[PDB]
Amino acid sequence: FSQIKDAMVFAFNLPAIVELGTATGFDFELIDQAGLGHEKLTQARNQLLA
Amino acid sequence: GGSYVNDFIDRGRVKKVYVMSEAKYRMLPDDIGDWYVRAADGQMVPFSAF
Repeated sequence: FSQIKDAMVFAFNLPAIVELGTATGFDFELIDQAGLGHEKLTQARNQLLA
Repeated sequence: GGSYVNDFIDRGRVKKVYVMSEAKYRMLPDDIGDWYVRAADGQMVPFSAF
């Protein structure tokens, strides 16, 4: 499926365990602690991803 | 007594909108007559009149 143009298509085996089956990885969350706004929050996201 | 109209956003958070008289116009009994209501005919009538 990595073939398919302009789209994300992933096949995955169920965690087949629990709520930590996708294991490893990490679930991070970026918070807006002031009234920054969506635009600025987005930019902060890009800066972090960069 | 004041009146909660609807909501508005303030730096990202939903907050209230209140409409109420400026203090000096709601401190004394006689001040009740200073408020006018529009009549169907179109002229202003004071509370003192009803």
